[PDB]
Amino acid sequence: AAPAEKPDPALDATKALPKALEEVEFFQSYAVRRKTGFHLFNRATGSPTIVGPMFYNLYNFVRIGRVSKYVCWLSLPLVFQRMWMKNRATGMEYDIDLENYAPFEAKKNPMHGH
Amino acid sequence: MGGKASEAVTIAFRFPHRTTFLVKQNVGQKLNKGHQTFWQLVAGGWLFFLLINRTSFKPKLAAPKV
Amino acid sequence: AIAYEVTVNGANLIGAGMAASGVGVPAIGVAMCFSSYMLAAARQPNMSAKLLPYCILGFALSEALALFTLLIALLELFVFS
Amino acid sequence: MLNSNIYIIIYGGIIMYSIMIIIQMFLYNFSNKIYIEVEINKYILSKNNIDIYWIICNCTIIIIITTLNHIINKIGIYNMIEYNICYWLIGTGLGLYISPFIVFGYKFFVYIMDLNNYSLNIYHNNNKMNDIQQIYNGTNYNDTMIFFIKDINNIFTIYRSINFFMNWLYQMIYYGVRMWLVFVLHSFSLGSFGELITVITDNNLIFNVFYIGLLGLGFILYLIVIFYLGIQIYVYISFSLSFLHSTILLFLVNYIPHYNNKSIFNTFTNKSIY
Amino acid sequence: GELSEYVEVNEKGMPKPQALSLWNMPYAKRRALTKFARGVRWQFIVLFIALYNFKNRDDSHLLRRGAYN
Amino acid sequence: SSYTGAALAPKSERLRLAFEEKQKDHQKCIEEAKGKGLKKDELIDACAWTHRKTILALKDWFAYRPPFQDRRSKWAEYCSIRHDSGSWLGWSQKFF
Amino acid sequence: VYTNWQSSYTRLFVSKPWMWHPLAWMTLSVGIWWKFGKESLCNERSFYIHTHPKWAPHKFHTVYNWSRDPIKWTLAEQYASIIRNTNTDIEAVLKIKLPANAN
Amino acid sequence: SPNEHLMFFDFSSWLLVDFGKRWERWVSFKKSFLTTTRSPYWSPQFFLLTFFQLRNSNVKLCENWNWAPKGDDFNLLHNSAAEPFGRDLKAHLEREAGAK
Amino acid sequence: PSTSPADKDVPMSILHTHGLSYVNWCMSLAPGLLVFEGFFRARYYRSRVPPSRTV
Amino acid sequence: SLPTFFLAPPLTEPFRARHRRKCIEKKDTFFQCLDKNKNETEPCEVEASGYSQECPDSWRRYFNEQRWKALELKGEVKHANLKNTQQHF
Amino acid sequence: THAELHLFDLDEFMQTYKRLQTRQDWLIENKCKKSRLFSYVAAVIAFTVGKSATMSDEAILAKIDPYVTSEVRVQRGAWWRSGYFTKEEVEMMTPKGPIARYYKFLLGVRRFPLKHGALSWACGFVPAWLTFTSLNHWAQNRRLNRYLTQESVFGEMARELVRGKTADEATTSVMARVEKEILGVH
Amino acid sequence: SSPLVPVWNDLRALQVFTSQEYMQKRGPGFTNTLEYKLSCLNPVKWYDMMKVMPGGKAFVGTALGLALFGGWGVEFVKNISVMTKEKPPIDWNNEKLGHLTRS
Ligand SMILES: CCCCCCCCCCCCO[C@@H]1O[C@H](CO)[C@@H](O[C@H]2O[C@H](CO)[C@@H](O)[C@H](O)[C@H]2O)[C@H](O)[C@H]1O
Ligand SMILES: COCCOCCOCCOc1ccc(C(C)(C)CC(C)(C)C)cc1
Repeated sequence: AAPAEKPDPALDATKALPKALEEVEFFQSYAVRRKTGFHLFNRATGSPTIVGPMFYNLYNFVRIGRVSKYVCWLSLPLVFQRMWMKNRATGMEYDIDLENYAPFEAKKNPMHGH
Repeated sequence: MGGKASEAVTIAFRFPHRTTFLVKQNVGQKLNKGHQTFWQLVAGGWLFFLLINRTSFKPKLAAPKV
Repeated sequence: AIAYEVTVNGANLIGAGMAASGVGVPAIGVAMCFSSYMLAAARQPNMSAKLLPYCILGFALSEALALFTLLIALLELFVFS
Repeated sequence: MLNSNIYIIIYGGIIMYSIMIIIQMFLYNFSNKIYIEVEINKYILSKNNIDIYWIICNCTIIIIITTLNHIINKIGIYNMIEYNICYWLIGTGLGLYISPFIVFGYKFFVYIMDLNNYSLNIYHNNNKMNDIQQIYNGTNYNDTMIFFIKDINNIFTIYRSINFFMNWLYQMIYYGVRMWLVFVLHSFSLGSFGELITVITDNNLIFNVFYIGLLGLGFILYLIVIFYLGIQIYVYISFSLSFLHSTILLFLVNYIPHYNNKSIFNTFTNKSIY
Repeated sequence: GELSEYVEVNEKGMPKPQALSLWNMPYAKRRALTKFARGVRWQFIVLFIALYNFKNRDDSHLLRRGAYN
Repeated sequence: SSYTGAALAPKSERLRLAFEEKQKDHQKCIEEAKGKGLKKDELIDACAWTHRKTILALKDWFAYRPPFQDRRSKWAEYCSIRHDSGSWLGWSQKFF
Repeated sequence: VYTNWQSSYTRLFVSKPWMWHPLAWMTLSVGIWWKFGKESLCNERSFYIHTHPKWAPHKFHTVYNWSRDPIKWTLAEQYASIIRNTNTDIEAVLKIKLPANAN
Repeated sequence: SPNEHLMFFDFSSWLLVDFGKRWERWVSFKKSFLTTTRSPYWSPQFFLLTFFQLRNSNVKLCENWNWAPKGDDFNLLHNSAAEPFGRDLKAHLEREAGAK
Repeated sequence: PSTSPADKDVPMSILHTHGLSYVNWCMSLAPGLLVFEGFFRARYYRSRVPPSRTV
Repeated sequence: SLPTFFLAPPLTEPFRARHRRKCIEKKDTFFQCLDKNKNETEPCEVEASGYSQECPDSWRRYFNEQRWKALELKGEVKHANLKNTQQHF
Repeated sequence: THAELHLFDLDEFMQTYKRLQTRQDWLIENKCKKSRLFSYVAAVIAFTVGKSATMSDEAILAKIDPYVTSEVRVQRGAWWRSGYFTKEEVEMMTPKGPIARYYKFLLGVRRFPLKHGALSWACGFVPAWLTFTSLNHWAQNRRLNRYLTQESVFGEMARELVRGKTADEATTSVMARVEKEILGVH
Repeated sequence: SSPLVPVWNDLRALQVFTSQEYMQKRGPGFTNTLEYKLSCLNPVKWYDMMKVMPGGKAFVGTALGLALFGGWGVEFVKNISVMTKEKPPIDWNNEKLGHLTRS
C-alpha cells in the first residue's frame, strides 16, 4: 500500500538488442574476404543470390572448428547411398506372387490387423 | 475455468488481526480446588472400561478335537 | 422399426478439408500483431524495446489457435481407419 | 497359481541418459538465475522468496537442458522426450504446479480450511452483529437447516475453497499441452514437407542436387528451429510465472508500513504493574 | 477489483452498490425474500436435479422380480 | 437397433460361463497335445496360456461375492442407487 | 565452522523447502502411476492393449504381429516355468464344476 | 520418417514383477521382523506395519454392494432383441420353415 | 526368468541402410554444430585480448 | 441424500404408480390387439404408439420377453429368440 | 501380540475366496468394524481427559472464554471496549458442548498443571494411543476366536493356521476340501 | 469468472445485513427464548460454532464433516447418474455355499 519505489534501471530494456547486434556484427566480421580468388555465380539477371555470399562466413567458422569439421561429414556418404539405392528400387523386378501375398505396408491386410 | 487470486480476498485480509497478550490480576480464583480424589476414580473407571472390553486370545479353541 | 447401420468411410477425409479451410483464418490476425509493433515503433522508436515482449507475446498466442485448428485434421487421418 | 498376480513393466535406456542431464547442470551453472530473480522480485516480496526461486530455477534449467539435448544430443529418449505428453504434463508442469503449495503451503492450507467456514468478507468490519453471527451461527449467512444437506455441503464448500486455486492447474495443463502440440505438429509438418520435396527430386534427378547448398539450408533450418523453440520456451516460462503471480501470489500481498519505535531502552512488563 | 464474496462499507455502515442497488425496497420485502435464502446456490440446483432423477428413477429390476404384479 | 442398458446375466452366471468357456478352450488344447503325442513338460509349454486363463476366470469367480440381503440393501434397491450396505461412512470408510 | 552443507544432508534437506520439492514430485508421479497406469497398462490382464493401433501406435516399431504373438509365447514360457517350479497339475483345473447362485 | 523420429524404440527388456509374490514376501518379512523383535501390539512399528493392512482388508470384506460398478454391470451397449410381433416373428417363422 | 533370445541377434551391415536425403541431412543439424562450434570457440578465445605494442 | 432417500419416495409414490398402471393398461390392450390380429402390428398402430410412448424401454423389453415365452407356451413358436435378453431367475 | 500375523494370511485367503464368505463371517467383520470405529472416539475422549489432567486454568479458559474462541473473526478492540458485548451476548458466544461443560466443571477441580507443550500433549496421547491399540488388538483377537469357533471354510483355514502350519500348505489343504465337498470335483 | 460477481455480492450483502437488521430489531432477550435453549443442547450448533474456533478446529471440523457425511455425499453424486439408468435384478446370495464341517 503506497510503497513509493523509485525506478530501477536494471529492469529496463536498452541493451538486449544492442548486444544481439554486437553478436551479429561479430559473426559478419568473419565474412570479410579478399578480392583474389573471389567468384560467385549470380542469378540469370546478374543479381546476387541469397545463400551464395553467406557461405564464406560459415566455412570460415568451420575452419576454426576442431572436431565437427572432421566428424560431421561422415554422414554425407549416406546421402549418396540413398541416391543410389532409390534408383535401384524405382525399377526393381519382383515376383508377382510374392507381391500379391506380402505387399509392404498395404491397407486392409488382415495379417497386419486391419 | 476456475477462479483466481485477483478475484478473491487475501491471506492478509482474512486473518488481519495480530497478536495481543491478555493478562488478568490474581484475585485468588485458582485456589481451594476441590475434588481431590477425582483422578483416582477417573483412572479406575478407565481401567474398568479396558477390563470389560478386554479379550484374551484363546487358541485352544482351535485344538483338533475331531 | 428397421435399423440400418452405415459406416461412411469418406467422412474420414472430407472433414480433413473442412478443417483445412479454417487453418488460415488466424494468419490475418497473426500479422496484425507485427504490423501494430511496426507502426507503434514508428510512432516511438524508444518504446520498441518495451513493446517487443508484447509483440512476441502477441504472435505465439495468435499462432497457437491455427495450430489447434491444424491438430484435428491431422488427428482425423493418421489414427482413424 | 492363483496368488501370483503378474505385472509387466517396460524398461529402456534411462540411467546413462538421466545422469548427463544432471552432470550438465555444473556446466550451465544456472544461467537463468538472474531472470528468475528479477521476475520473483517483481511478483512477490517475502522471506520465502529464495525457496520458490530455487525451485523455478531447477525446473527451468531442466527444461532448457532437455531441449538442447533434444536439438543437439539426438539419441534414444532425448528425441521423444519433448514430443511426449507425459514429460510436458509431469516433468515440467507438475513441479511448477506444486511449487507454491510447497513454499506457502501452510498459509494456503489455513486459508482453505478457513474458507470452508464460508462467510462474507467486509472491509472495515466494525460491525458487532457480524461477529455474533460468525460465532453463534458460524457464518454471516443463514445456516438454518443446512445440516439437513450437510453431506453435499462439505464437498461443495471444499470446491468453493479451492476454486481460486484451480485456474493454476488449468493454465499449467493448457500450456503443457500447448508445448507438446507445438513441438509434435511442427516437427511432423516439417518432416512431411521434406519428404514430399525428396520425392519430387528423386522422381526428377535433374533436381536431386544440393540446390540450396550443403551448409546454407542446414544453417537456416538450425536458426529457424532454435529461434522458434527459444520463443516457445520463453513464452512457456514467462506465462507460467505471470499466471503464477496473477492466480496464486496475489493472495500473499501483506504490506506492513514502517512504524517508528520510541520505548527502546525501556519495556513495560508484568512485573512493572503486578 | 470486483472480488468474490467481498463488499465495501460507507461511513453509515451500509454496503456500497457495486452493480445494483436493492436497498430501496422495504424491510418487510427484504425479510420475505431472505428468510428462505442461504449462502448456497449450486447445491439447491444439484438437489433439484437429483430429485428429478429420483422421480424418474428406473424400477425394471423390481418389475423382473414382481413387485408390481 | 441397440440400447444402453443393464447387463443381461448376473455377474456370478457371467463368470460361471466364462470359466466354462476357458475350460473348453483348455480341454481342446489338451486334447490336441494328446493327439500330437506330447509329454508333460511339452503339454505344459503348450497349454500354459489357457491354464492361466482358466485360473484367472476362477480367481474372478472366487473374488466376486454375491450380495447379502438386508434392510439397507432392500431400501437401496427401492431407491435405485448403487449402495454398499457394509459401510458406516461411505467413501471415507476406504480411509477409515 | 559447522555447516549442514558439509556435515548433515538431513538438516540441509529439512532447512530448505526447495529440497522437498523434488521428493514430493517423485512421490506424486509414482502415486499417479500406481493409481492409473499400473492396472490399466502393466498388468497381465491389461497388457494386450499395447497391440492396439489407436492407443499404442507402433509400440513394437511396426503394427503388432498377431500371427507370431510374442507376448503370448513369452508369457506362456513364463507360466510354464511357474508351473514347473510349483509342480502343479495342468489337468486339475478341468475337473472343476462351479455351481450357480440359484434363486 | 517423421513418425520414426517421433518414435521411441530404445527399450532394452521387460521387467516382470509378481506383485502377489512380492506382497506375500513383504508380509512375511514384516512377520519375521515383528517376531524377531518380539514387539508388542502398542508399538508404532506394529501399528504402522499391521493396522492399515487390517483396515483395508476389513473394508474389502465388509463391502456389500447391491450393484457392481458402472461399466461392469449396466450402462452397456446391447443389440436390440427380436420382437414377438411384426417383422421379427415373420422372419423367425420363415427361418423355422426353411430349416424344417 | 532372464532370457537372451536369438531373435534379437540379427545380421548387420551398413550396405543395407536406406540412408538419408539431402533435406533430412540438413535437418539433422550437423551443419549447425559445424558452424557454431567455431563461432563459440572464436568468441570465447577472442574476448580475452593479450597485451600488445601499437606500431 | 437424506431428503431424496427418506422424504421424496412417499411423495413420488403416487405419481409413479399412476404411470405404472397406465403402462400396464397400454401393455394389456396392445397384446390383446396382437392376439386379435395374429401378432400383426399394422392395424394396432394407435395402440403401438401409445405403448411405445407410455411404457419405457426397460419395461417394453420385459413385456416382449414375456410374450415370447407365452407364444412358446401356446405353441405359436419353438425355441424363441433370446439372444439379447435377461437370463435372470 | 500373535493374532495379527495369522489374520494377515487369513484375510488374504478371504479376499481371494470371498465367494466362500457366509453371513456370520460378514457379521463378525461388521462387529470388528464397529469396534474399530468406536476406538477412535474412545481415543479422542482419553486424549481430552489426559490433556485436561495437565492443562492450567489459562489453557482451559483458552477454550471456554469467547475472547480466545473469537480470535479468528472478531477484533480484540471489541473486547477491550467495555460494554460492547453484553453478558447474555458473551453467554451465547460461549461454547455449549459437553467438552466445554466438562472443562467448566474442571475449573474447580484440583489437578497437576504443567506448561503448555509436549508433556501436556503426551499425557493425553499416551492413554489415547494405548486405548486405540488395545481395543483394536482385542477386537482382532475376538474376531479370530469367532472364526475359530465358526464351522466354515474360513474357520477351518484359521484353525489349520493356528496349529502352526505354513500359509501355502494350509491353502492347499483347504482347497483340497473345497474342490471335493464344496465344488464337487469331477 | 463471470461478470455477475458484483450482483451476487450485492445479494449476499443484502441477506447478511438484513439478518443483522433483524437481530437489531428483535434486540436482546434471545437467550430467554426456546430456540436458544435448544441450540444450547443441539449438536449441530456445537459443531458449527467449533468450526470457527482457533487451534486447527476449522481443519478438524471440515475433516470430521468429510469423514462423516461427505463420503455419503460423494456416493450420492455418483448415484445421481445411476438413478435414471436401467439396472438388472440383484443376484441375492442363496447363503448355501461356504458351510463346511470342522476337522
Ligand atoms: C522463425 C521461423 C518461423 C517459421 C517456423 C517454421 C516452423 C519451424 C519448426 C521448427 C521445429 C521443428 O523441429 C525439428 O523438426 C525436425 C524435422 O523432423 C527434426 O529433425 C529430425 O527429424 C527429421 C525428419 O525427417 C530428420 O530428417 C532429421 O534428421 C532429424 O533431425 C528436428 O530434430 C526438430 O528440431
Ligand atoms: C547466435 O546468433 C547469431 C547468428 O546470426 C546469424 C546471422 O545470419 C546471417 C549471416 O549471413 C550473412 C548474410 C549476409 C552477408 C554479407 C553477404 C553481409 C553481405 C556483404 C558481405 C556482401 C556486404 C554475410 C553473412
